[PDB]
Amino acid sequence: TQFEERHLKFLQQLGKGNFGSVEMCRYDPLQDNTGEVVAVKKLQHSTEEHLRDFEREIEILKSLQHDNIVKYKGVCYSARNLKLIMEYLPYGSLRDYLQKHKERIDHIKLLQYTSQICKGMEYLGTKRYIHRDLATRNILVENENRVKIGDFGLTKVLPQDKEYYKVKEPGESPIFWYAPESLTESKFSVASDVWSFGVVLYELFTYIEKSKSAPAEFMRMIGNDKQGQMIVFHLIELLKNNGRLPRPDGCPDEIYMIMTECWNNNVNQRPSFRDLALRVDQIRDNMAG
Ligand SMILES: Cc1cnc(Nc2ccc(N3CCN(C)CC3)cc2)nc1Nc1cccc(S(=O)(=O)NC(C)(C)C)c1
Ligand SMILES: Cc1cnc(Nc2ccc(N3CCN(C)CC3)cc2)nc1Nc1cccc(S(=O)(=O)NC(C)(C)C)c1
Ligand SMILES: [Cl-]
Ligand SMILES: [Zn+2]
Repeated sequence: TQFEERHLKFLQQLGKGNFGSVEMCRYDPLQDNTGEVVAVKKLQHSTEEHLRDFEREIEILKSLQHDNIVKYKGVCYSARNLKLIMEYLPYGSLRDYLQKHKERIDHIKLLQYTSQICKGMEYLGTKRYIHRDLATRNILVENENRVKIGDFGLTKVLPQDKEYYKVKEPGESPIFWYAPESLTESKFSVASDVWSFGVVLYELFTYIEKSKSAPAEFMRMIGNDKQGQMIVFHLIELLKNNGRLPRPDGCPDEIYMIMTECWNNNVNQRPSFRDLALRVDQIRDNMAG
């Protein structure tokens, strides 16, 4: 569908990166506040080089149709301040949702979200797309039973002849948990996306930790703000466990085994998303029956 810039009413700013920003807006052509609340992505700097990259991102999202991938609604043109219109997911990032509503999340629920991430990611690989920044930050919550991969700003299309994508520039990327070959050789692949998911899996089973323990006790103790404090906690746990991520308290051995496998140093020795989803689904079925 088509959208007119003048009918987009600003409500709240959701996120700000170095290249773009996402705002919570109402598309109100009737001018009576009855309009639909949408998520709007815009460029921080409007240049031909930035517009070409944004157009590639829009074309990637438009080509994706899956239950665990944020819905594309349309675009907002002018000539040339291009804006991407998406559905608004009200519960925000999985990172924030887990911390705010841990009291109502159990292992059956964490596994449901895990399967959903895995399925969304396997669909991504189907189109030969590399996410490059899979995080609990960009996995968003529609409701208590559905999560979606909500940002594709760093998504690359794999060359037909190669199984990796080499980024020939360091850049100011929000990527933190680099796979060994992405840091050393700048190579991004499905295997590096699998590395990124292992960390996501670890975080999920960390936020669930019963009450007042290690993740809650840390966030209390610190005398600063948010977002960057969560990596500080993980860096401490990593430092306490000889450089390798520990098994979160209460985490089943089966899920830790999956974490471990995703963190294999060798590219070709990491599990696939399809098999990961199938494995997670078996664990969930055994918990129920
Ligand atoms: C496409 C989309 C749909 N719904 C929502 N919902 C949303 C997201 C974040 C919040 N947070 C913002 C921060 N905090 C104060 C709590 C609420 C709330 C709702 N967000 C969407 N996109 C999005 C919003 C913020 C951040 C991200 S992002 O993926 O981290 N990437 C950039 C834009 C920051 C670079 C993506
Ligand atoms: C953004 C960033 C930039 N440089 C480095 N360098 C780095 C960090 C730790 C090591 N370690 C790994 C563990 N080992 C026991 C000692 C050296 C080596 C290089 N790390 C960064 N992030 C990061 C921090 C902690 C862990 C991880 S990671 O996701 O485990 N991936 C790496 C270490 C294989 C790259 C990534
Ligand atoms: Cl400590
Ligand atoms: Zn610029």
